[PDB]
Amino acid sequence: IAYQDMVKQRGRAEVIFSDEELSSTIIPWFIEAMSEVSPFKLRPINETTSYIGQTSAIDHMGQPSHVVVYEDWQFAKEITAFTPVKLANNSNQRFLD
Amino acid sequence: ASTEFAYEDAYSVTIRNKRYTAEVKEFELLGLGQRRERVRILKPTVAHAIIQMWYSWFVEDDRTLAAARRTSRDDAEKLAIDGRRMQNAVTLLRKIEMIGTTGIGASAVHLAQSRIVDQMAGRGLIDDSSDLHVGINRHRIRIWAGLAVLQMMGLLSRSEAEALTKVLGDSNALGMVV
Amino acid sequence: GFNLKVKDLNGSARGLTQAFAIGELKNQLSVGALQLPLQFTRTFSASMTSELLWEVGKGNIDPVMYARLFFQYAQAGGALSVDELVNQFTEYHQSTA
Repeated sequence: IAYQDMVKQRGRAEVIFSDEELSSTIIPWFIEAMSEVSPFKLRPINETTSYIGQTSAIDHMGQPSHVVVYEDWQFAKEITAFTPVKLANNSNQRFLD
Repeated sequence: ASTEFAYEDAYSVTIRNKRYTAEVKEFELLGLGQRRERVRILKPTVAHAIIQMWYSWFVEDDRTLAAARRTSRDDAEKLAIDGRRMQNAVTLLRKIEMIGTTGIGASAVHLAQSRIVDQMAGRGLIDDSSDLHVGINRHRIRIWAGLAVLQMMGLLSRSEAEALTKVLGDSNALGMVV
Repeated sequence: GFNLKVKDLNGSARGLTQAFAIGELKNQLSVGALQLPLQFTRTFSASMTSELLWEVGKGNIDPVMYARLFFQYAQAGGALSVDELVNQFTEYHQSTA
């Protein structure tokens, strides 16, 4: 999908041409860059859609009249309420009571 | 990522060709004094997104269901549409009203009535307050309380809840039903 | 020096009717025949006629005296409420201590 995004905006794809070698030896670290630091951490495609359900309405035979895709979500538990306290002026440092 | 915690709202009503209006404050809804302005609320971005799922159905449907009745000349097609419109409109009312009875919602309703009746003692006879307990005004004050409690939490934008009411009023959407 | 006519209370002084105090402002007044008994031995009242000077010590940090003063502060002239007076102290005391 990222390729699609890129090619939409760029309209071309150009290379540093340091390959065939360079980016094969240096870097896979594109992988390392992706592995540790990022919040996007790598998952099996099985375990990504675990929260999604799907349900069809129907007619007599039947083909669906109404089809609804959803994410199973849980509400609550609490709603937090606080008063911020500034320890030093000009800064965002705060205790939140 | 957080929000200033304050809310103001007012329920208005006409009784015997006379209008009384009560305004209400957040700390009053939680039954305390005086008021502490310094406190804030953590925005419930998650919870809000869920109720949105409801909201976007109601409004976007009614909107498209309206433009549907214009393009539909056929009377058999039209009698179904206005059915579905009113149908889920009452479901909305049934929902909000349900919230209107809550720790806050009922505490909300009491405050309005209290301030209205105290308003009814001075301005004239109180005896007209009998009308507040009539079927419709009672359902009226309840819905309001419902939308008001939702707003005084991160759950309802005032801009979207107003546009929610327009849906509820665009279709008459009150079966009085005894 | 408040004068009132005893026959009609609601007319003379509405404010002193018990009827008012419990929240019935309607023509209806409390029904003279109803149920259950009681006797009051004691009550909670403040003192009249007292003007006192209270020293605040070297130390000694009298935990009641301050809590007593806070009340006198909110009382003897309005400063919010003695509830709102405390959570002001917490924010000061957090921002400082």
